[PDB]
Amino acid sequence: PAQFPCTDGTDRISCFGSGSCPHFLAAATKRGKICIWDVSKLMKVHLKFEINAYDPAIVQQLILSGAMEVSLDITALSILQQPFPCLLAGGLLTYKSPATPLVRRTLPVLLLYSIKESDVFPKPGTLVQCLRLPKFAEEENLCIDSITPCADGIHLLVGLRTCPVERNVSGGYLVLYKMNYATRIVTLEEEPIKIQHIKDPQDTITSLILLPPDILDNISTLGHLVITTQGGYVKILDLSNFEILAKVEPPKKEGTEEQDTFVSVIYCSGTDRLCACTKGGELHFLQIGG
Amino acid sequence: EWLVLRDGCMHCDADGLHSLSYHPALNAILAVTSRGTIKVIDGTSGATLQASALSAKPGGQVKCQYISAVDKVIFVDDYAVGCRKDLNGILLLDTALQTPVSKQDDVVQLELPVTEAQQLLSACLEKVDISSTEGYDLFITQLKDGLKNTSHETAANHKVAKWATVTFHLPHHVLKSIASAIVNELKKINQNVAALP
Amino acid sequence: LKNKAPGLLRLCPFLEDHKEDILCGPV
Repeated sequence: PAQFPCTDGTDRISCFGSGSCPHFLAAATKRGKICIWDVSKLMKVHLKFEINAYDPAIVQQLILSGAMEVSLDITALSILQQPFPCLLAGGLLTYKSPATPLVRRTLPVLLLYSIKESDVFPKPGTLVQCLRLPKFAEEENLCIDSITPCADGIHLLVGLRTCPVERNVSGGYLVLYKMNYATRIVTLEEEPIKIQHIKDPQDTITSLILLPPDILDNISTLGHLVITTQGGYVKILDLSNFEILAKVEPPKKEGTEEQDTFVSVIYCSGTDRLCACTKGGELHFLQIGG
Repeated sequence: EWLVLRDGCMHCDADGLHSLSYHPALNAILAVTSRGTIKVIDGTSGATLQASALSAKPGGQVKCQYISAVDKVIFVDDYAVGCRKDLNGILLLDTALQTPVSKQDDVVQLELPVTEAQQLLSACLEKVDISSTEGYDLFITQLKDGLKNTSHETAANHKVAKWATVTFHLPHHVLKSIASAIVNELKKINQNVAALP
Repeated sequence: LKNKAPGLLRLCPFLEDHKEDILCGPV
């Protein structure tokens, strides 16, 4: 059966996903409660905790950014492992600050939580690392859309997007981070190893996939990344520099000239092709190599 | 400049598609429609395998993802998360996001394949006599209509036949009593048939 | 037999349907 993240069964799930250690499946609610299940084994309760937005590391990061009201909402979930695995949550903190009337400012950060229980190591459910995103994420009020570990296992990719509110519009940012394994806990580095800007609002990233390099075998390269835009332009880029290497225009809808924009893309090994879903429900197979 | 080849397209549904997921073991594309249904399409001939609704609440935003490291499929709605895997070459996606019931009298969805249903019907009509049990007539009629609807699609495509499952909407205690009676009746006769497992 | 990619003494008729794309046998 499908178990609810909480025993009440009334909270709605905000985000989910898997990272470099996908044996555990995470589910976070909008109120700040995360349940992790051991889906690799029999379906059981593996961890269950609630995120407090008033953590001392979060408080000092918000102090360094600028009663006191903080609302934290998770927008992406990932689990990073090389050394027990840890949960990486992409959170957004909204807080009232004086204008230099109070203004609600949003800041995206990354929170690291312990997963494996004790058999001064940190207890599960507590913060491990509070990574602060650079200034352009806070200036444009961006939110963490997607978190994906790279195929090498040493680098991580974060794709952002413009957070809607309940100028030059940007399509998001691609932040490539370097994994840190100096200590016994999986952590991240404060300095991003790559920053890529999407100056085109039309090129907002909606879905991404990674291509193994051995398909091309029929600074080391980090494979290829296939992304779908809002307008349906499939972009295949090298992960080393995020340069547009291959461009696929969206197809036209039948019976008209409307853009049948691609929304999501996957890789089909049997057809050996990029299978992408259109706006009208069609499926298109793109072949690589010739 | 990299070269990308286009060799056509296919039509899956007229309701639109939002998210995609591919299962590498069965070569099956799990297309997610905008109405919540999951359309399972074969990746070897262009013929669609099955359609599913996950037995979830109507209007929910179904999001499907695949993991090849653990070989598991995750379905996330606004309420709960379900995990599925391969079983005898098909995915049992009818009750993927079934909410666990709290009482014995709650109606539960029971999805079964074709060979198992045929063995159950053969045992119930030839070797098992459970006419005295509660809900026996309803289960026999449901099995009969499911098999007579499946057998028309059986002779056309084998993969679509195997992916097609019969969904019984029956109470939990009635089904439990029926299955216990089947187990007891097959155990007292010492007959090793395929309907017992 | 080579499995065909999806579109985007006499042998048995199923093998005759894919006789051109054969890759082993008959044995």
